[PDB]
Amino acid sequence: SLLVKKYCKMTTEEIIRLCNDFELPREVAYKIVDEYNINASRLVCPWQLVCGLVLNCTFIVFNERRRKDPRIDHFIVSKMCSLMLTSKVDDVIECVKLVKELIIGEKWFRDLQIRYDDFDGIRYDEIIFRKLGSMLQTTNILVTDDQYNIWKKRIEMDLA
DNA sequence: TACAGATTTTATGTTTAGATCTTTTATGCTTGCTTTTCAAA
Repeated sequence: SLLVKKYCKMTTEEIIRLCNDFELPREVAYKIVDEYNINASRLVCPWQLVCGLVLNCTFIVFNERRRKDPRIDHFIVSKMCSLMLTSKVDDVIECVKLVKELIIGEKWFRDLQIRYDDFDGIRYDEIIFRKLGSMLQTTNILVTDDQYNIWKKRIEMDLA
């Protein structure tokens, strides 16, 4: 288990290797590098911080693919347990929640949230009406128009 | 204007809501010594 190993040694090359197996953009990868570098002397297990950083960035960058396909959300963490050498998935989401405290309110995290238009899993135009307590907020008990359209196209493909 | 009746004026008592100051006690800061877990060899 890579999350158990205390005071371990790592370089930026391993960080780029982890960030290139998730196909993140390069600026986000160097911001992950800088975020590890400004905390590197004070982590009991730096792989905990790195795991939370890449998981929180890969939730944000592919928010549209996660919206149109939830199984990607069941893929990515299921892939990353293969890289942290852990069988249970609870420590990975614990890493996500523990790192989430340390980067919320940071300027680059907020700019990433703005430019991908992703604030805790939804766009601004939905979160403003859930914050206002609107009765007309787009609740999710039906399916969206894009999901309905791609499902209708897929079922018309498999009909003939 | 005459006068009964209503309202005001002046005068005081009853009860509650709150302000200020005094006395005693809690509380936090400082400084010097002692124990204890965790980062590193």
